[PDB]
Amino acid sequence: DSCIQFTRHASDVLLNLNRLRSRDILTDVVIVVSREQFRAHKTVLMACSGLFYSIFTDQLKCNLSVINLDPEINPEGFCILLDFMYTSRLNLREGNIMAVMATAMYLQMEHVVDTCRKFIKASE
Amino acid sequence: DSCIQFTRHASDVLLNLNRLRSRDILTDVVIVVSREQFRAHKTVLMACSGLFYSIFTDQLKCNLSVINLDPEINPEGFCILLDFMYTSRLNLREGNIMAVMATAMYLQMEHVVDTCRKFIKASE
Amino acid sequence: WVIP
Amino acid sequence: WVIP
Ligand SMILES: O=C1Cc2cc(Nc3nc(Cl)ncc3F)ccc2N1
Ligand SMILES: O=C1Cc2cc(Nc3nc(Cl)ncc3F)ccc2N1
Ligand SMILES: [Cl-]
Ligand SMILES: [Cl-]
Repeated sequence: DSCIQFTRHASDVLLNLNRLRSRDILTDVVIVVSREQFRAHKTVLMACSGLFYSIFTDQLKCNLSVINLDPEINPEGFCILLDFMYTSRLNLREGNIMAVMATAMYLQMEHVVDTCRKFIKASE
Repeated sequence: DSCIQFTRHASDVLLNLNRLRSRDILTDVVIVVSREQFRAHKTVLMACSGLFYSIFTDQLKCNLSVINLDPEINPEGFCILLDFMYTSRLNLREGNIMAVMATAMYLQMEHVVDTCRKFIKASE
Repeated sequence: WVIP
Repeated sequence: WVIP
C-alpha cells in the first residue's frame, strides 16, 4: 500500500496496556500459580504465549475467569514472564534463569526459551 | 534494572492482536459509525484513543457492548484509524485526509492529528 | 512517521 | 535481544 507508519506506535500501545494492568482496568482473567494470583488481559496473554493462545481459542475455556497452571510452575518465573509480556523487558538473573526457562517452555514463548538457552550455554 | 529487551516484542504483540481482530477472537465491543459496525478489543481502543480511554474507564460505560459515535463521523475515516490502531500504518490519501483528521481529533489521537496537520500544511 |  |  501507500501507508505511512508511526515507528513508536506498537511500543506506546504496549506501555498503555501495562498502565491498564497496573490500574487493574479491564483485566478479565486471574492466573493462579500455586498460592499466587495474577490478573491480566486474556488478549495480551494470547498474543504472547502459545499456551494461552490455545486456552482462550478453546470454546469452553475462553469463558473461564480463573486459570490454574501446573503446580510445578514457579510463581516468580511466571511473574517475570508476565512483566516481559507487558514490557518487552526480561529480568533474567543467574538465580532465576532455570525457573524462567522452564516457565517459558510451558507457556510456549519461543523467543524467551531461545535467550535462556544462549545464556545457559555461555555459563557452561 | 538489569533487564534485557526483545526489540521486536511490541510489534509482534500488535501483529497478533490484529490477527485476533481479523479472526473475531475475544472482540468485546461493537463501534457503530452511522450504518457501519466495527468489532474491536476495548483494551486496544483505550490504549490508542483518549476518547475510548475516557469511555471505558467510566463505571457505567465500561459495561456496554455497543458504542454509537457522533453521526458526523465518517465510517471510512474511522476504518482507517482502526486499522492504524492495530497496525501502526496509516492509509492517508488526498481524498481521505480531511475525514481522517476530523475523526482523529474526535478520537483524541494526537500523533495522527499532528501528521495530518503537517501534510495539509505542505499542500497549501 | 516513516515510509515502511 | 539488547541492553535497553
Ligand atoms: O512462542 C510463541 C508465542 C506465540 C503467540 C501466539 N499468538 C497468536 N498467534 C497467532 Cl497466529 N494469532 C494470534 C495470536 F494471539 C501463538 C503461538 C506462539 N508461540
Ligand atoms: O492521543 C492520545 C492517545 C491516548 C491514549 C490514552 N490511553 C491510555 N492512557 C493512559 Cl495514561 N493509560 C492507559 C491508556 F490506555 C490516553 C490518552 C490518549 N491521547
Ligand atoms: Cl517469546
Ligand atoms: Cl495517535
